[PDB]
Amino acid sequence: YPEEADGTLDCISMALTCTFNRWGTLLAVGCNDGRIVIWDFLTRGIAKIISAHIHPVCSLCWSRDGHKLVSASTDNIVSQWDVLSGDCDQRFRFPSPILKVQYHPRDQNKVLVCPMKSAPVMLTLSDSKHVVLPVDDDSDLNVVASFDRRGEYIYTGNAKGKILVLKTDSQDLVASFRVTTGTSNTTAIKSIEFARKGSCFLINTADRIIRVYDGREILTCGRDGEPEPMQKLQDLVNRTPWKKCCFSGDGEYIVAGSARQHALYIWEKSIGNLVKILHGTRGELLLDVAWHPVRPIIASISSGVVSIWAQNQVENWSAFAPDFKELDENVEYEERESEDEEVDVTS
Amino acid sequence: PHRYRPGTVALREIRRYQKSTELLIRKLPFQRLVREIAQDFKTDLRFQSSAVMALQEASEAYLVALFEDTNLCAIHAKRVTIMPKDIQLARRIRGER
Repeated sequence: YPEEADGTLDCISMALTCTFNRWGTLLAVGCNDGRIVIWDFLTRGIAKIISAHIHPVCSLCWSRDGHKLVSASTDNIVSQWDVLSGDCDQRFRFPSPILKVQYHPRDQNKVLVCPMKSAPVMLTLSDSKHVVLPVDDDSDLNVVASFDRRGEYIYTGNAKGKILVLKTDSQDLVASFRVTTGTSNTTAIKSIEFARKGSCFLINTADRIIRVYDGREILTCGRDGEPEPMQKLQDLVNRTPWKKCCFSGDGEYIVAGSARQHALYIWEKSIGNLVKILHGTRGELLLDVAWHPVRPIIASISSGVVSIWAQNQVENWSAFAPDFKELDENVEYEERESEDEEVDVTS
Repeated sequence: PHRYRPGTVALREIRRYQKSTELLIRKLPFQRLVREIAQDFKTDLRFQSSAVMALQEASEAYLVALFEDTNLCAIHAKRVTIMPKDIQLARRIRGER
């Protein structure tokens, strides 16, 4: 779990956002002049440079099949690409600029797109049959929504504080609760993220407090519930507001990045204490933080600089010697003078 | 031709620089030095001019005091010249190293 500086990337400036696939092999660096730089880990090389647009590419999302990205810009085009040769299959010149795109994890014909002002409405790939997700109040002008882990539901979030849950395509109103922010003043939501094992999730509020909930708990709560949080996270010393949160590779180590100071904070899901504060160049302002799913190394995007933060295996490599244990003083023991199992190898 | 013997045009300019009191360090190289070694602690800083003047006066006074005590060490060692082991001795004795 990351503890070092370990190197960085001076390859292409003006980096803005990135994310990963299921496997953690490439790195889709979003750029300001409408580019997606793709860099490799195990070979440390840049395979394909898709010069997509000229406008700031804001959101990105990989799919499960390993073929279909989706993005948008101030070009305001819901684009799509393929990593074989840079094949822009579709091109949706749309109004109302975009913040976040999100697939269904296995029914990858359905993508979920957040506009600027009104409600997120589920787009598709081929047809323009967008499925209207009914938000009641509509006076908040910034409403964010997402799936669960398996794509089995749709979770939403307004700016007042009320949370609604719909079915993934037929929109069953099954859960309704307003968040318990302060006493008389509630707050808005800025992101909600999800793991790769389990249905725990975080609520990135805007009174500098992260709140954590589970899916089974709110499905037990349901309509008109008061779900208490699993965990309440903040930092009262430095008085820090938050920018972007995520999860670990197992949903245990919450990695939330700052919005003032270029620093990472890492918690535990179970206990809930801070474990390590990371640092870097003190004269930057951090925007996007990427977590790697199968091997805990973090990426940090600020000023076009993307950094690789490993832990170097300082303990040692122990590939050769499970044997050969050490004797400190010269211990001597020089008195001494001197077809059971058949497992399918072809399996 | 006309030349002085060495030491004369030391003792004059010693009396002259002990009379006159202004700067003795050209201020734009000093301001670029301050911005250089303040770059490494925080980026995009912004100095007022009086702060640069204060740093200049403090560093000038520190170097003058250091050269007086170095001169004392050099006259003590029955030499006249100054060698860098004298400066290292003075900062060893004063308690800053």
